[PDB]
Amino acid sequence: SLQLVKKFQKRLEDIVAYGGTRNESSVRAAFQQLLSDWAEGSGLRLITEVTQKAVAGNNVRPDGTLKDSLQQSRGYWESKDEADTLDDEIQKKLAKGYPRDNIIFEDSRLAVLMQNGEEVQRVDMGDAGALAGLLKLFFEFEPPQVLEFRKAVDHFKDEMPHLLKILREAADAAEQKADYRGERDHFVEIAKEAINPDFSPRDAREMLIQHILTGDLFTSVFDNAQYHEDNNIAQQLQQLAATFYKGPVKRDIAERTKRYYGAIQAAAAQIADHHEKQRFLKALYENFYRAYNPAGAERLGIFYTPGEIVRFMIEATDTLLEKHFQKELADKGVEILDPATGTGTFITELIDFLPKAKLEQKYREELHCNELALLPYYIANLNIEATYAQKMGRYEEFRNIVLVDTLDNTLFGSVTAENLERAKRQNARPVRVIIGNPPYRANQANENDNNKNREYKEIDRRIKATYVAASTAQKTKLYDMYSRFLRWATDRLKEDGIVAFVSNSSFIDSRTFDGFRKEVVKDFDHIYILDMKGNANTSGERRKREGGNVFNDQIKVGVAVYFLVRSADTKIWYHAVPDFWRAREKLEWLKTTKFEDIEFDHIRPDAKHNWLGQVDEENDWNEFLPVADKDTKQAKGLGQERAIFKLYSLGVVTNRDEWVYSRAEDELADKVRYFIGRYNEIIKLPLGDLMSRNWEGDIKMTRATIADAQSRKSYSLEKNSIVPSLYRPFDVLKMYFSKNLNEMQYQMPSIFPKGVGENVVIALSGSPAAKPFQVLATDILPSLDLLEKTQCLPFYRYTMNGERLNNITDYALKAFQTHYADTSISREDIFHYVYAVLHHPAYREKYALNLRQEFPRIPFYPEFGRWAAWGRELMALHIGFESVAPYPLKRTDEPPKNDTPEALALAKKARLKVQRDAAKQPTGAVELDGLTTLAGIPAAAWAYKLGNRSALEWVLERHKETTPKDATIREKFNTYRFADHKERVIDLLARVTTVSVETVRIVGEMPAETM
Amino acid sequence: SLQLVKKFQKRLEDIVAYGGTRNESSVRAAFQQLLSDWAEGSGLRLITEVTQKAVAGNNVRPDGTLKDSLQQSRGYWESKDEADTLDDEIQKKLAKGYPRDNIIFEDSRLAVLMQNGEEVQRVDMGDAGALAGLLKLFFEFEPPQV
Amino acid sequence: SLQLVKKFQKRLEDIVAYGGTRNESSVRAAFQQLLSDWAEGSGLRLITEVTQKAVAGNNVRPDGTLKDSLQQSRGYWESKDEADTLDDEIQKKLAKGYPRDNIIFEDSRLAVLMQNGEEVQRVDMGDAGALAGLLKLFFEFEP
DNA sequence: CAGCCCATGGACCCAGAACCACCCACCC
DNA sequence: GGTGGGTGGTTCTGGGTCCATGGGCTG
DNA sequence: CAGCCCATGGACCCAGAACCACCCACCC
DNA sequence: GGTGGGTGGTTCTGGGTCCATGGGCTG
Ligand SMILES: C[S@@+](CC[C@H](N)C(=O)[O-])C[C@H]1O[C@@H](n2cnc3c(N)ncnc32)[C@H](O)[C@@H]1O
Ligand SMILES: [Ca+2]
Ligand SMILES: [Ca+2]
Ligand SMILES: [Ca+2]
Repeated sequence: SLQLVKKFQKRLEDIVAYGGTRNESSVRAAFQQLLSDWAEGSGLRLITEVTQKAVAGNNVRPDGTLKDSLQQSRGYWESKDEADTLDDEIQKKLAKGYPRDNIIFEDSRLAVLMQNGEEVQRVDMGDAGALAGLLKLFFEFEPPQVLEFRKAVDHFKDEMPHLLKILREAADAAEQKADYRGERDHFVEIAKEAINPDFSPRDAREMLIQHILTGDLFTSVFDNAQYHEDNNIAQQLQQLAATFYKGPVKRDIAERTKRYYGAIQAAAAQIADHHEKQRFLKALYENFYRAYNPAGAERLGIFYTPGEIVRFMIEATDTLLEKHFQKELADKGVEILDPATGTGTFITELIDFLPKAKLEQKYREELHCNELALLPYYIANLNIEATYAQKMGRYEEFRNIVLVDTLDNTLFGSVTAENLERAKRQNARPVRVIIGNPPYRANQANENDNNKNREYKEIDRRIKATYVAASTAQKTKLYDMYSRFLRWATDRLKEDGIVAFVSNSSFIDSRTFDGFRKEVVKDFDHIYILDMKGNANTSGERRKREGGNVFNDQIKVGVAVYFLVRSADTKIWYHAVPDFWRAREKLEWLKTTKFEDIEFDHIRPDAKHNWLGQVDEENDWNEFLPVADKDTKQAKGLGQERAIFKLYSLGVVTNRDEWVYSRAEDELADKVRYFIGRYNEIIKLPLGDLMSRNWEGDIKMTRATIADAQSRKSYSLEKNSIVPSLYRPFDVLKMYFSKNLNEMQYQMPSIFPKGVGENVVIALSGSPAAKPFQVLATDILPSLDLLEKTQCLPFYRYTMNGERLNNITDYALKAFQTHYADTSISREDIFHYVYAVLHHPAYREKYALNLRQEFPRIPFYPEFGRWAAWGRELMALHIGFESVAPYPLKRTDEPPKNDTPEALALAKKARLKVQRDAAKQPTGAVELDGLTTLAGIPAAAWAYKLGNRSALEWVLERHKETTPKDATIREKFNTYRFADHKERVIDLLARVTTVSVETVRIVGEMPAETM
Repeated sequence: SLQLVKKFQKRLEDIVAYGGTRNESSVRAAFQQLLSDWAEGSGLRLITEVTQKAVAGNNVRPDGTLKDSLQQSRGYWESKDEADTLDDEIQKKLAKGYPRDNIIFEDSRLAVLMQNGEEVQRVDMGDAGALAGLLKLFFEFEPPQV
Repeated sequence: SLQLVKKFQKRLEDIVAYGGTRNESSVRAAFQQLLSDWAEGSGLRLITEVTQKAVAGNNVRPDGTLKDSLQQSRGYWESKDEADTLDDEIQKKLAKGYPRDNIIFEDSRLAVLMQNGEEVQRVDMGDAGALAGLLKLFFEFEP
């Protein structure tokens, strides 16, 4: 520190005042003591006159050397006399071979650092600032050896499958034994009451692999072999491993795994700081699952939390412990649990935070840990004990970690009687801080994956009685593992506690989490949210604002560090991180910032318990509802009718778009044919195969199929079911509209009967509108992904054995007619007028948050006929995008590069792409393929935007050569070539170009007056 | 004095644990520190290696030279590597032309204080209480005028 | 025969262990040796990266160029990285004007032989007896 | 109660692009 | 002698989807 | 036989001794 | 500005003892 620099300057004058000596033998003693006191802080020590060898060999003698604990030099020092010039003698000493890696050439007047033969800092001495800078840089230089431990970490991160194959082969060939087969069926039984109630023989094989793999690395890379001989869990498992890992077999496997473990153990031996070796502990923790069992990596959500977030989350809880309660982390009674410990970074950084006096009492019985998987548990325990050795002194077994399912520990942890009673003492403790990082998993990829987060009966029961109870959300996503951990944390916490978790930022603002907030403010006295954004399941302008991910761009969900204190009305404090920041900036503001120095802005919850997105009320929002909650649910009793349209619908959902959304008529029939057949094969498959999904995933089986499959309800093709369907904006596709395949129809056969019917619908968007609110009047069967949250308001709702019953309810007609004193306004008139107002830009501009949360209340604007006629031109030119006469574009062809058929075929590939300028501006040119370029698109045609993508861009993206995400369709049914849809794409573009310009014209005639 | 001597010990093991050498040049950093720190509070200062003259010679060079605020030498220290037998390194030293007015002859685990013409008491450096008593006298020795 | 074929595999396995790199730059050395030896043993050679010129006038560079005594070309070898669908990189190479007479488009896992313009054979390069078959055919394809 | 509607937000990854090193043909 | 061009490797950086699955309700 | 006599080669240290490295006090 | 003494590491290298302990006499 600069304090030490000042002390050295006081010793420099003392030597030339008491001794009055100007000899090198006496003017250097000051710097000797200075480096010595700085070094003892870093972890090295300065040893004088170490005779070293030079490049020539001549024994040289740098006056000092920064020796390590493995006696390796991290640097050197050559003090010369105050008088002699340094730059000349630097170049004369260096000639004899003096070191150049990290030498501080000093002369009791000027200190220079030549690092890598390179002068970096020539700080003239006698400095109250940059001299401290110099010594910091010197004592923090990276040894050439640490950058190789980094290189070897990455290689192992990529030759892990090859190494794991060896261990996999071993465990299969051990199943030939009757000692393995007998003991691996008793492991399963003891582990069908402790960690996994569905412990499979293949889960026991996974544990065996992890135990052995980490055993070889713990004894070499980390030198701690005694860990496995002491850890209760290891012993219960060697009982199962030394059944096959013995004598010859043991030697064979070990010598076959050497061409992978070798290098890591030849660079991990030349570094001697555990904090650097922790980078491999993390790497192994994650990579193993991604190279072996990604199914586990999903539900467990194995991930590492960057140190910056952890350290912030520790200092912030310490600076809140005296604020609302009255204590300090290093007090007595601050029992800090941490469910979900993973690599242990939440208790290793706590050890480093705690002072080196009370640490003993805290390490012994106040720091607690909880884990479910084996690899994380082992890594965490070893890490904590090694951090204790680096901080306090003599290794002392951490005896507070456990292997229990936290959400189920409410005979848990019975794998070892030790961990059982360890989790019993944990349960009995009065815990006060609950810090940690929960899994944010919620739902599986596709239902052919077969991976649901274990239903925690006890824990989800209180969620149902608390978070879910208040939330009236039609869909319920409050059963997320993050919210389950929150429930467990609030119930462990007795009184005066600080739950600090980092999780998905959906809790702050989601229709689903509207009631979570309501209940959470009752169980707490102060809430301190810190939105770190970084959401990536969004597109367009939104993905820009969110920016980089505070989890090293490894996840796509939003992240928010929240601290809910309970001093036992609340005060919701909030600080959104500046938008458009990248990840490395976000994780720097989280190291260089103190919690008490951020400026939180009091949020006062609204009636709907919405924290963000607070609707403004000064606006004239309340007008004429298009559909109301009770217009769709009216019991067909004319009277409660309270809006314009009555029964509205939603975009068709299928769940098997790989076997339902195609271009050609028979192309779909073929994908569906194989299905209608393989479902019928899965049907003849046993009742057990139907009950526990023991069949094949060649075809997309969603819940409906899995169920009519259990009832053995064979299917059969009805060619009538296939119907033209507008998949995306201006993209007419085909679709098997049947009850067999499509998961939810949403009263679509009541709006568009039997796929083919004649009602004209207006597609709208939903709420909250993630993508900008959009409007598409369509006459073709729609899709849920056509517009953002597609919700279709129809015009002539049909009935069963019935007919076009006008939809605009009669109440709406009367109100409109009487208001404009017309008594002649028709249903079409209203329809068209509504479309014009919806399209009106200033309408959705004034009502921004009003529209993204409830149904767009259409205002009664001064003239009716004017807007009715506006929305008439709009309607027609958007219901007939394939008749609108084209706009004259220009095809400028060219020849292929060479004459090889290979080049010609590669020049027929859909390189469909917009041609943006050096300033991201479309030039009005679309490169169709490598032989044709269409140009002349007007710039006003790029303006019309249905979502986050212009109408023209939609057509290109919906005709690009994409590879199906299914394998059975990437091999037998991928037949779409840009060659098939060549001139049809050009034809579509020409007509859509005209449509785009026309829309802008009509929408421009509309003013800025907003009723 | 007692806590200070109990830290000279720590930084002795540290020279060998970090460096890995027992050559005199490197193991002398611990005793240097101890002496200088003790002298600071008392008022004096150990200025290391101040070439001191001799009765018979061109010049000699002690490795420690307590020099007071008025540049006057009142005590010295000559280190020793473990290899040499300290006693015979003493006669070798006090023959070339080394001072005897006040000098600490220390090896690494045993130390004598030849003070003003005669040895006082020989103490081992492993014992904190012993080295304390002796260094006190190296620092509480004052000339006759005082 | 099969001995030299097995030797190639051994060499490649040492490259991905003593260096750890599975990049072709280092892996090719193994196949370079195998092709050069079977050749000398059947009256030929494997001169490496000899720039050929295409009909369109592109100076192409195959990784190999089995040439014979009067300095004429008889075959051409081209090895792609073990980290790409081979049947995709074959097209890219041929679309620069790559020779189609007798070319071994080979990735570390599969070896495809083209002659005139048709895939004559594709073998798992791991099976010793199978490669031994394909390699012999390439060295015996006479104009 | 049991099928049948109605939600609603979801722990990354991989193609280009820039660019770099090395050597070869080809202007110089 | 440079230099642009073939071959190959190494970092960045930009940028975004259909569909699972519990509640609420007819019936 | 016990208790005197007669052999007969022995699994290394080390004290200088150069000799150099650094560097301060003295001749240049 | 050299330039040797003077302290310290460093690595060669030349050179050389008293005395155990079985067997054969041996009284
Ligand atoms: C994000 S990781 C832990 C994070 C940790 N701070 C780190 O940096 O590695 C989530 C971990 O929670 C553990 N875990 C413990 N109890 C769990 C439970 N009941 N449900 C899910 N995961 C649990 C899993 O084994 C998994 O390794
Ligand atoms: Ca020096
Ligand atoms: Ca000395
Ligand atoms: Ca190649």
